[PDB]
Amino acid sequence: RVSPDLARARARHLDWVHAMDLVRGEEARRRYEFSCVADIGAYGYPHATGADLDLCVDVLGWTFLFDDQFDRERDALAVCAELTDLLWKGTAATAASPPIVVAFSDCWERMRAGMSDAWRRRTVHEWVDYLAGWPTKLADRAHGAVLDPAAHLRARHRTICCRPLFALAERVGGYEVPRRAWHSSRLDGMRFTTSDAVIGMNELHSFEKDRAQHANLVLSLVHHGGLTGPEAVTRVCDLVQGSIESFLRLRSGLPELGRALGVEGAVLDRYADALSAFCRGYHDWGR
Amino acid sequence: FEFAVPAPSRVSPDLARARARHLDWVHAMDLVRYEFSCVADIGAYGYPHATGADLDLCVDVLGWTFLFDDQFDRERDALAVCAELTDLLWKGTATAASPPIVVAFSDCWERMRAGMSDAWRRRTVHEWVDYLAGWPTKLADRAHGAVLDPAAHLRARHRTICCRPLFALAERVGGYEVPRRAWHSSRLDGMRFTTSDAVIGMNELHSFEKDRAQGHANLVLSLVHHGLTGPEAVTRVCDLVQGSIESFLRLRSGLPELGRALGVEGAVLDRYADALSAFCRGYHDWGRGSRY
Ligand SMILES: CC(C)=CCC/C(C)=C(\F)COP(=O)(O)OP(=O)(O)O
Ligand SMILES: [Cl-]
Ligand SMILES: [Cl-]
Ligand SMILES: [Mg+2]
Repeated sequence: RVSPDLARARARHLDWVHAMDLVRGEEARRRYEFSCVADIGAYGYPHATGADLDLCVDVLGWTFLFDDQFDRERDALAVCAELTDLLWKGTAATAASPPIVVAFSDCWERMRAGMSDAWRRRTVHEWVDYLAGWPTKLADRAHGAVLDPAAHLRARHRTICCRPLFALAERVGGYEVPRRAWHSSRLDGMRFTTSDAVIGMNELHSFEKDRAQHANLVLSLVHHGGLTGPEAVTRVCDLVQGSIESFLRLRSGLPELGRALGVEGAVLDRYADALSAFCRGYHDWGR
Repeated sequence: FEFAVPAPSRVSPDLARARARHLDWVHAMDLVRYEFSCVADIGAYGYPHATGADLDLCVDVLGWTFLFDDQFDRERDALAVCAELTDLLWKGTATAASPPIVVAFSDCWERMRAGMSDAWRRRTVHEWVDYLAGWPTKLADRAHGAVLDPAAHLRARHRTICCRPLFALAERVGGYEVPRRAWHSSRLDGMRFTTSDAVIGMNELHSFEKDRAQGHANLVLSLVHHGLTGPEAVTRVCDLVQGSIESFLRLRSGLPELGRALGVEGAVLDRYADALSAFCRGYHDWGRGSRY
């Protein structure tokens, strides 16, 4: 599925990256439009329309443009610190703030609107835990060692940015998963297995680019597992397929979770639908 | 059950004074309204070179984590405490209205952050807050009552065991900060992770009989349920601990190259590695000797 409001949202988002001074110039605008990053929000949140869809598109595009920064290391680290302070303390973007910070704040003021203090606290923490992965990326690049597969995955569970994007699904879907359910290992496991699937797919999409330039799960498996490329790729495919099977087993336990905790079944089913829609959306967009 | 942790058995020589002071501190903090548990000793095992006020801080922080844990074993109160501590850490601010567990944490944190750089404070704040994040999960899972699968149990434990803030504490009381470019590397993060895995695994074995008797979560029990016989599950957990120690040592053998690649002095990396190993060995020796 794709949101029916994509055409308007795409054109608006291309103006927004220009207005935020993130994508400057005819060549950069064309490159950015060709990348179809301006569309993923409509695949990952296929029921969002209007301003909700704009927020999804802007946030997704922001994460791509943030990622582009690292590929001027002190500048990127300075951004991580300014964003951390904005999230932790509510410090405002200023005229001296770089475009990437101004644009994040523009997204975040919309994303936190209408959400409870509890949701804001857990979502702030997820944003900052995503930011915590980027110093690691820079340090690992400077080190130059091939990460072992498990260490690569621990790092990517931060930089892939799934958990803030799952929080965004609540914000645009119009609900908050009740606290007693959201913190359960059953739902955290659904977040974790969805993230594993998305990471695995992304590692395969990114393989050739990463090898030409960066860390990649396939390369780590070759180096540390003594696997051939084909064998390592099979291992990643098995990770994705096993993560989907695990997600489905957990999802079949949501009625019992609802009964045990006194939580309405509808909100649990809706949240699980959002996680699977994000995964399916990234998969379809990536093809 | 004994494991070949790569650090010698040692205890701080200042344990006697530190223990008696800590019991006075928990009373003055109005936390105990505990001595017999011997929790007041782990700090001298986990930080065997600390003395004086440095050791007191270690003992107080460790004891605080056990007394915080006791809250869960008034759930709305515990969540309100997590929220207040999170805001205190994030915003850089305890007040007269704060409950005793918050006053006591702030008492610890003001000593723990003293003399440390803004960079260290930022990463350590994040570690403290990630630990606070595990307790809503512990309360939710208790209310749910389902047997966690082994991987989910370990993911939850990696927050609540409180190893990462305690590794940061080793820098504070040791007198050094690992340079930023090395601290954030996956090489050192992997040494933190494998140390934590080993401590978790040892604790699951130490606690097995109690957890099963009292019907609480335990990795061995999760493996029986979702996997194994009792003995097979115990062997699996022992293999986890030994594999984590072996992985830590393989990572440690790369510290000279890390130091050369990053322009970081070899001495501070070895000192950090020794602190992680001393913590693991300290927990090993302490846990092997009444709580369980
Ligand atoms: C939204 C999710 C779940 C995943 C996307 C992860 C990102 C930001 C990339 F793979 C960057 O892709 P890109 O084509 O921009 O690669 P380069 O920036 O290296 O050219
Ligand atoms: Cl609730
Ligand atoms: Cl540095
Ligand atoms: Mg890009």
